Amino acid sequence: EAAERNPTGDNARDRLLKEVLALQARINQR
Amino acid sequence: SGKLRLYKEKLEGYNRFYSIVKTIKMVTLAKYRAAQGRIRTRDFSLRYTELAFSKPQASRDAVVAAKNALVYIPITTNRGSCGALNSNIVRCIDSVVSSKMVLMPVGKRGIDSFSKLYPDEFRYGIINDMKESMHFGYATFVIENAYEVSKDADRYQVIFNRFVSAGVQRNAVYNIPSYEKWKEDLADAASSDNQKNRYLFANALQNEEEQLIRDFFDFHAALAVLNAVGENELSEQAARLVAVEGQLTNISSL
Amino acid sequence: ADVQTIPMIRGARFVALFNQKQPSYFMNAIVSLYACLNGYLDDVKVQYVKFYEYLLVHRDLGIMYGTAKNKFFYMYVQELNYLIRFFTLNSPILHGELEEMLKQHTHLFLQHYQSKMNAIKSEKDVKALKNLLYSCKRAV
Amino acid sequence: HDLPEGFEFMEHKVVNKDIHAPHENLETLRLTLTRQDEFLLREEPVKCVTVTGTNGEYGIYPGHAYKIVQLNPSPLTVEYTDGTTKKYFVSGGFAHINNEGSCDVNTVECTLLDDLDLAIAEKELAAQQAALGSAKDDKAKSVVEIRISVIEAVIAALKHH
Amino acid sequence: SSWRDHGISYLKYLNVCTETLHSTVKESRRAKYERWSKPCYTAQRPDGAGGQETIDKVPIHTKDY
Amino acid sequence: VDHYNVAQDVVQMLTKYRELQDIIAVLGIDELSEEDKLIVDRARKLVKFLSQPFQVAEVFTGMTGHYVQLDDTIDSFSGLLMGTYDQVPEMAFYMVGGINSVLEKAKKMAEEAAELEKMRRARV
Amino acid sequence: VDHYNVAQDVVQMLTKYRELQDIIAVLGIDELSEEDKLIVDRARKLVKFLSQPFQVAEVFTGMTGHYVQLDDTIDSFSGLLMGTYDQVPEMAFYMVGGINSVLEKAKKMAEEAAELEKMRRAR
Ligand SMILES: O=c1ccn([C@@H]2O[C@H](COP(=O)(O)OP(=O)(O)OP(=O)(O)O)[C@@H](O)[C@H]2O)c(=O)[nH]1
Repeated sequence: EAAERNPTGDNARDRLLKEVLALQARINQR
Repeated sequence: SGKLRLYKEKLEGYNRFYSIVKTIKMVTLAKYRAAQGRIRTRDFSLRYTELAFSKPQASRDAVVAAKNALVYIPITTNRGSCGALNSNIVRCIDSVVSSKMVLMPVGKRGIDSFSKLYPDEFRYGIINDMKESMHFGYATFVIENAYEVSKDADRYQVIFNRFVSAGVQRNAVYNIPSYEKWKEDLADAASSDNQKNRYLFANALQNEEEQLIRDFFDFHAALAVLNAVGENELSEQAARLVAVEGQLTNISSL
Repeated sequence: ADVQTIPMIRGARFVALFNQKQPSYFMNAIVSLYACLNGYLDDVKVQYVKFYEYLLVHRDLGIMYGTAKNKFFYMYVQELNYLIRFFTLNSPILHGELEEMLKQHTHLFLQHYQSKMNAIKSEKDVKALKNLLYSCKRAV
Repeated sequence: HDLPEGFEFMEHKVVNKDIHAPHENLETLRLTLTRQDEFLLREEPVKCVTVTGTNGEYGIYPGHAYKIVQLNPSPLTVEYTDGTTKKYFVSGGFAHINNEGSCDVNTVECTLLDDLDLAIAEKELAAQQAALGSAKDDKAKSVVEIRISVIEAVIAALKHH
Repeated sequence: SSWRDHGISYLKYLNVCTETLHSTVKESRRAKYERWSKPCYTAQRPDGAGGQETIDKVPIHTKDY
Repeated sequence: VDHYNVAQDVVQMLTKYRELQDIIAVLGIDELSEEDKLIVDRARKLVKFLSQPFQVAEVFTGMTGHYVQLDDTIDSFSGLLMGTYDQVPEMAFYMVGGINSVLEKAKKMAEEAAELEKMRRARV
Repeated sequence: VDHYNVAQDVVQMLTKYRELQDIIAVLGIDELSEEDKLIVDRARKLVKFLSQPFQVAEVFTGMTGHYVQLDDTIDSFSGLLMGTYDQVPEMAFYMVGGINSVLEKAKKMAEEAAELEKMRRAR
């Protein structure tokens, strides 16, 4: 609570991985 | 020279390996030749069992709303070399892992695989010596242990291998809802127009006394277990013959 | 070749202790082997054996946490190598304090380090731990 | 990843007659006598079948109403339209009778009455009766009495004919 | 009859009947039928040491029912 | 240090896979421990991943070549060892450059598989 | 005659045990028949019972050597072949002298095992 008071390349890999995982899951569904 | 004889010793070992494996093929072929009879005499015992339990339900609503132990009874072979049957069953069980999952696998390979894989969920397993024929008593032993593992269980599932043909062994599922949920569905199939095919069957059970219904439920549950183990054995011997041939040819190429 | 029996529990840890990159001082090597021999590393995971050895040699948990009651036997006293080499570790002069130091080091290590190590799930923390343990192989 | 249900591979389903339908005059009962997932008879047209349920004996002929019967250790008779009688003996199970003209008798064990031996049956009754005398507790006595009931039924079944 | 009062389940009742029925079969034919009523099953959990701990929750033999 | 640690881990994985390959050929891949199946799958992916289409062999390979920077070689392999790419198909690592190329190839394979599944389903 | 007969029986059993060892690697120890496993269990004891600590290799082994008399060796092996010591633990025959030393080592093995059981029991 007291923490609240006072206080990109890798993203592309994560984005691609999420998309691939989504596609592999979608094909399973139907 | 030692180097030359090193190869000779290496090839000497492969020769005995071929003989022993060929001996395995002889054993399995005899068991498969005598287990081929069930193919003639199957597909008729479980007719009203279908009405009792055949419910093509969705695969999500069944497991999502689990408020009580879901017991699974995968069928696995005692000895290895069967093929991918055990591996697929594990994949089929891993795909249904949940908080309420309890496992009572059958066979040493199932126990060994699941004791390591799922130590906490695994309670204990059943082992049968492949000395006598798969009989009713063995199925009754599977069911009694399953109830004692989780009497307040939402469902008891059996995951086994169906022997479609000599080269086709699919994975089949018998889902058995406990008494409370079954009699509730049996009550709706009787009164309501829904579940027409089960209307006459359900009303013919509600007329009788309860103990008879409970005996009916247990009896048909045992039959489903008996069919699964019987099929899982026939798929096992058929698969081993296929696998053993592969090992023979691999040991011939070497 | 053919079950967590004592020989199999300690055998793996001895093998892990045999990985080295630089020659080890006699005092440090003998002490570590004695510890693994008398079961002081049974509760320590195999992956963390090198980290345990590094703290034992290049650190002193008892002094860090103020629980060290030994009079002379400390791993930072390099002159003890020749006393060990004369009397043996299983001698009344050195045996009593040796066991006390190992007992304190094991208890402190398990409590303050292994518990946190087994509680790491963050990818950043996991990677940091992996670097630490590999470095400990090449340090002690 | 959906798995087939084990009943999908079975191609002989049960046909139920819609209640709002015309009646048919049937002269044959399609019997399916089964033991331990093995059919001794399959959709066999018969004249009649006699079964012993807990309440008593039922003589099932074509067109019998829908009913479920809990069998007891006893003989089971099948009479064909030709005029031939085949007698089995069952140790238990269930009999499902459908108004469409079918009867599926699933038994744990179904053995032709010829196979059974009266001499073996008789001496077993004597031994079990002695066992009942030495039965330790109430549970043991109940189990022994289960055996005697089956044995006496077998003995009486064979003495009948 | 009286076995229900003692907690014996229906399935155990059938196993006892089947064994008794197989008992009465002729000695020539007993071999075939008796292979269907011979207990050969156990329930085992792998012990901590790597052994087999037999679970005694369900009986295996009709005598011990 | 990261480069050294990754390289040693790769070598250890490939060393173990070689030893397991002896058992695999004789008996079969399905007679192994479930732990040793994971190692096999990771090792096979590593073997495929080590392949690379060269820019001087655009005729014999039929594909455009790649230049992989050392910092992507280390990161791609380090992630693969951790197991974050276990869902990716094995063939996605074959004849590609960095991890990004692996993911793009996996995406195309997934799209083709989805199209085939759609065609099969529509056939019903 | 006893010496000749005992030696031949030992050699035959060792030969057979090696053939079985090929089976035990392909099929496994479970598949072996009752007779075969008895050969396996007896033969393994013979293999370990042939070992002996020498009086000159004390530094290598760390244990005192033994001098086994000819008669003691024949009698000890004769009893082992016919199963007189089937219940003795296998390791009791490892690096020992005559039969007497085997029994003493087995007793020591039993005592230490009991102590371990007691320690486990207290836990
Ligand atoms: O007090 C009662 C009343 C009824 N019942 C039971 O309810 C059921 C009603 O059965 P039905 O009414 O459907 O037919 P039924 O009388 O012809 O039955 P059977 O004797 O031919 O089998 C029968 O199985 C009867 O035994 C009891 O057990 N106790």
